[PDB]
Amino acid sequence: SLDLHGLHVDEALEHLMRVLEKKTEEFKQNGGKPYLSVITGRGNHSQGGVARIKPAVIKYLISHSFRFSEIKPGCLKVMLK
Amino acid sequence: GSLDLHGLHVDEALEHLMRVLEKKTEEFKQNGGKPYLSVITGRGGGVARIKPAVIKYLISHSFRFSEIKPGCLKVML
Amino acid sequence: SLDLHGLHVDEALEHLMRVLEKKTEEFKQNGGKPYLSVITGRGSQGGVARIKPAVIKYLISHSFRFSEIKPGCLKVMLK
Amino acid sequence: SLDLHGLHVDEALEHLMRVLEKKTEEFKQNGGKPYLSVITGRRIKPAVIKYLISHSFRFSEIKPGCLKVML
Repeated sequence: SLDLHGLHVDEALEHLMRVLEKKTEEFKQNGGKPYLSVITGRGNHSQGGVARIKPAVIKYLISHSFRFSEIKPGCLKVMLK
Repeated sequence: GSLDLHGLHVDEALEHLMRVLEKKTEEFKQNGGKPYLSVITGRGGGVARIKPAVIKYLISHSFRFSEIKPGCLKVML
Repeated sequence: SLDLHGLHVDEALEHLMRVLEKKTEEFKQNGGKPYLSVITGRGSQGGVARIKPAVIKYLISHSFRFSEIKPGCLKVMLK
Repeated sequence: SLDLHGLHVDEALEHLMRVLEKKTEEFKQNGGKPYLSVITGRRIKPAVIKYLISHSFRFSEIKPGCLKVML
């Protein structure tokens, strides 16, 4: 799993983008997983208008047309492009 | 009174939805009032559609809601 | 709304490649549209029209999801 | 419509299962729209049809590549 919990939002998101791109290239040129599991934590709200990691990640995934589902609370399975 | 997301890009729509849910929740718990946020997703695009995006967001974050009339969601705070 | 009709195949695919690359990075980072609309053109018969098949072959070789919604017009899903 | 076109069979099938689960749950809980249209597209059609039949989903074809699935 890519563990993003507890990070500043902009650094969590940078890692997410970087890693989704790496994993997608690995998926296409090699074998392996068609998904990436991501640990976000369970926090649901922004705080002072600033996304907690879960909303930041999920907003990003929805906005960028990613299919995803929950493996267990705080952990998502994200389908690669 | 009503958050109107109809016509926004999905990213901005979810950004407003998040911020307003936080704000309306903080308010409802400190001083009460209406127990819900009315969200207008549309008035009638595939992955560009606001309503499915907003639904996915709500369910992913354990928000309860009802869709009373089409394109209008009542989100429990 | 990339319009490739009537172009030489090499030029059409050059535009396709450049525009896809640009729009996808734009999408990867920014708040724009989720897909690109590509007009391949018309092509009563005289012979062979190469643009649409070339474009389709390019899209498939790079594992793009697409469909032909409006006639002569492919809706290509970005990233 | 739920758009499965262009997806690998395994991924298409999983997405269909998860989406139908949520749509059937929604109909069971709330009534309303009693179907989901599914675009199988253009390998994936037979697997979709096999799954629908195996799970007792009534369905009919709107047009080639597009199914009306009863919830």
